[PDB]
Amino acid sequence: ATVNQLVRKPRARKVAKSNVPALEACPQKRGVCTRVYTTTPKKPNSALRKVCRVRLTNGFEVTSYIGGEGHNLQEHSVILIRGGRVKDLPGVRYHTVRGALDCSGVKDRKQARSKYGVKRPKA
Amino acid sequence: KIRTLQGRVVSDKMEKSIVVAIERFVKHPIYGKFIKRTTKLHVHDENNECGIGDVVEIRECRPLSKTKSWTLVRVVEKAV
Amino acid sequence: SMQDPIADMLTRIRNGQAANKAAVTMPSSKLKVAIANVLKEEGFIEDFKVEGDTKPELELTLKYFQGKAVVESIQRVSRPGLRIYKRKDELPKVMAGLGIAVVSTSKGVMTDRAARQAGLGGEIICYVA
Amino acid sequence: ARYLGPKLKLSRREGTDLFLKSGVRAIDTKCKIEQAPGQHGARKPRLSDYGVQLREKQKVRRIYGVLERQFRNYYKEAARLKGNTGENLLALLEGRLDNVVYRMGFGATRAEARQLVSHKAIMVNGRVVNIASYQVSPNDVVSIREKAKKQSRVKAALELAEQREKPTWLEVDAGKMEGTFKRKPERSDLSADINEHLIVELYSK
Amino acid sequence: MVTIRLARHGAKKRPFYQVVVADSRNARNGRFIERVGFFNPIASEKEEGTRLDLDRIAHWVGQGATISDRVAALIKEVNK
Amino acid sequence: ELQEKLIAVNRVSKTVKGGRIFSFTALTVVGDGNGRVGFGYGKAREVPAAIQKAMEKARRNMINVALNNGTLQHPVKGVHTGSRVFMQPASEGTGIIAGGAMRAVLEVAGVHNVLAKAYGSTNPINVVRATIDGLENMNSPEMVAAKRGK
RNA sequence: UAGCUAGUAGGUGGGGUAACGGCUCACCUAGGCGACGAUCCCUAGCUGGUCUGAGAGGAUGACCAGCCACACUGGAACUG
RNA sequence: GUAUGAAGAAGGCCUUCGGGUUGUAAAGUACUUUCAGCGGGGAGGAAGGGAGUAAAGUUAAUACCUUUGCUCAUUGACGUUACCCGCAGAAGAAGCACCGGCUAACUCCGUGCCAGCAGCCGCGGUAAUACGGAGGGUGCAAGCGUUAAUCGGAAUUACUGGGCGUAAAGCGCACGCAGGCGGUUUGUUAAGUCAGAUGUGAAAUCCCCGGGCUCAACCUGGGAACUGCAUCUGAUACUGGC
Repeated sequence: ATVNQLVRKPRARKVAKSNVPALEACPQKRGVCTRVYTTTPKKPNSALRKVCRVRLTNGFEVTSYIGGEGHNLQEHSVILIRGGRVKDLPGVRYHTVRGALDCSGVKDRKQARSKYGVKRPKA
Repeated sequence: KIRTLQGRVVSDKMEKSIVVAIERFVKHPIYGKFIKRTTKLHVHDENNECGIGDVVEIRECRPLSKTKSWTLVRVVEKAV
Repeated sequence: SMQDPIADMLTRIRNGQAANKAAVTMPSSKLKVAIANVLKEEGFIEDFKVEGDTKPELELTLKYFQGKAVVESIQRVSRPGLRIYKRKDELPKVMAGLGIAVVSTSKGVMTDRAARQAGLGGEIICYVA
Repeated sequence: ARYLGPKLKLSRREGTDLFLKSGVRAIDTKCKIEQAPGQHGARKPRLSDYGVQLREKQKVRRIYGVLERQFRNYYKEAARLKGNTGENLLALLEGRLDNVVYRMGFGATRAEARQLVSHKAIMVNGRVVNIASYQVSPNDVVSIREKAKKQSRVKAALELAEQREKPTWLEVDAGKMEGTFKRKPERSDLSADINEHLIVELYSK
Repeated sequence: MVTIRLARHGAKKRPFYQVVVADSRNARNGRFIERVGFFNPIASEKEEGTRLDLDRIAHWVGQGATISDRVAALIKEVNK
Repeated sequence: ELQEKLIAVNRVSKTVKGGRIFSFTALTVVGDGNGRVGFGYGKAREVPAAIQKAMEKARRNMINVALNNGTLQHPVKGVHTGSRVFMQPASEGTGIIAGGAMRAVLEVAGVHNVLAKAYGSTNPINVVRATIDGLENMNSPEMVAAKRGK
């Protein structure tokens, strides 16, 4: 290659770019939620998926997955969303989380209790 | 010792000054390729024995006006 | 067009020792006879000899080892589009001491070994192994 | 945190004794009568090369009872001073105070020797030491603390240590409960039946 | 003024001092002109636990520089 | 002395007009223990027979290599089409490192002191002959002593 | 992002200022700049460093040091 | 906490039921108490200054101030300090994710193309040890998992260390401005070059080698480098200028 041009314009390569740019370098963000619904999965997986539509304060509007068994969500119910891809959903690169606001407690489990925070018994 | 350069006149359109071009003529530090790298200075001269295309020798001295610090010594090729 | 007098000499050596030639010849110069006297005693050629004085020529007797050339690579590196200068320790190590670098110097054409032994540097001519 | 795993089942698992529940008996040993393979050996699969490394890594760490990040610190300390990562790594584990108390014969197990360090029953240079990770200095004196020098279990560990060979790099007196640590552990008396050609493939990367 | 002072190092409980020539202007831990050695208030088991060039101190006194009482006690700590 | 090694075993499971294959292909190295190295390859129905099919030619295949004091002293490259090898001298108490093929070819040469890397295709049956091409490229100070002068 | 500037380019003189200088007023000559990217926009304080890689390199310059700019917007002068 | 404690108990899990495994674990016994709790004793950070004593201090020997020393009253937010003693008594102190391949740990049950997982593989349509759980196990542990940003794997941006006939691409062809390269011999100047030498290259930080409280964290001495830049005095082959 012409080195007498590399001294003016170097070699350039493709840069890495986010699959979740709407969060803008935050680990989770708040949305009011405009719609809570279900959608049929990608490929022959035959398992109905739970999703919500979220518009963000920065002008983005995206779709999020409702992880953890059991929920109470509606329009204007207010939720937290984070990163993490779902491969069997159309365009769903976001996860909805329930450590904050008004989302109901997850269905209880005896293992892996960090998953959507399985809450300990208390009297 | 003081700093002195050889270069050439590229404009003589003003009376008591000449626009002089100087070069680096050196390798690029990460490519080894020669780079000419021209820079222009607005050099003082009230003698008027030189003009455009003349090869000229200049010296570093004190500022005389805004952004101007270099002055003429001699004509190097003496083509006229 | 015709661009370099040393490529016209190194090609005759490199391709001649690939084609099993006894002795190869090209136009002479002060530099060409200076490097021949290095390549001789460093054991990369078997003889060198000049012919003529007006339009002078140089003939190099090629050297062989175990049915191949005595040389494993003779590389230019210092070329018309890029010349290389090396200082007294900045001199590279060619094939861990199984080869040489050739330096012009202000004090005579020699190896990087002789340049280190003199605390000397200069411009590179070639790297030979 | 503590491992709390089994003492002898692991010795059998790699076919190599860990000086756990086995250092002082030959009869009435309680070692599960040296367990014959039964129908288990016929049903054992081959281990992977990634697993052969891990079997070595865990064995070499657990025989001394040490922390992972400290065992890795010794892998960085064995790389310098022309020490060889395959050679000084063993001597760094062997040179810990918790093993010097063991090689001076004061405890019949490494956990019974580490007990004396962790309960502040040991002193070095006449100063009380509670750090099991301590690297003992050459020509320095290790001794049992005044408030612990009457323990019959230590006199009884020494009653047995008088019947054992000592490391060349240290000495100990069974009366005084005291010994000079002469040198850092040396390859002229340090040997182990471990894969010394395999421990070099660790932490890379 | 230009003064010979102890710069605070060693962090918490066991401080360590670097003896410097510095200007008393503005910043406490500002830039320092020259270092002349180190001082340890804690036992180090070495007879060079504290090191000072008393002739270089005399050279900075030869620049008219100010002395601080803590450095006069350091000159006493090397037994003058 | 024994130096001989097994580099890789590969299970063949495809279906053909003769039925479904249940066979194994092996790759081994041996040498002469005095200055020659070589490799062998072979497929059979049982692994000990595949190892023997390979070993019997690995005991025939030879190339002489310049092995000064059982050590590498210069940087060397080796090539075979899509597979490339690069080997350099290590420091005191350091050595191999690298893929299991290079690890075996150096033991039949008596060598340990090598910093090795592979480039391009990591294919085993090419990277072995590219390593042997890199040993054709290996030089000795004892041979250069017979080249110097005249 | 392809055209930029004409207080701009060169010069001279008055006035002010710690030195120098378009800093400032008035005038004379007619330019100057861009291809090595001026003009325009986006992002960003900079450095010793921080973290990472065998290294070339990559990301990042909080806290701690060595400089900077700023403190509701903008202009201004005075005090030491 | 350390040791010892059985054809191997109570309780579980695997098990045509042979045995296996939890497990020497427990119960039993021995044996030692760190840390903790509480009571007792209690350092160092409190020096520096000040008072007396001494000094032909310097000055004009007892104003200030200085002095190697001696002797004394003094200063604690941290604080129920550090450290040690004493008292029972193993007493008060443990989770997280994973275990079919890459991937170390192994099965058994539930779910049944539904739910639920995933990086690839794809799993699951009622033997998925791939989704939930249990027993055993693996690894790490006051952490462990998850997400975000950005790096190391990456020789896939290219000197170290690639491609353009057919697998990314030689411009359809020629001409050519601006820019780059260019045979030989004898001089000359000494810019580039090479040599010698000095300054500059902060502390901290790193690397390499040491030292300090019982270690490490933390703190700190040494060695090294900062490729260069600035300047001086030489060398003189080759390029540049002549």
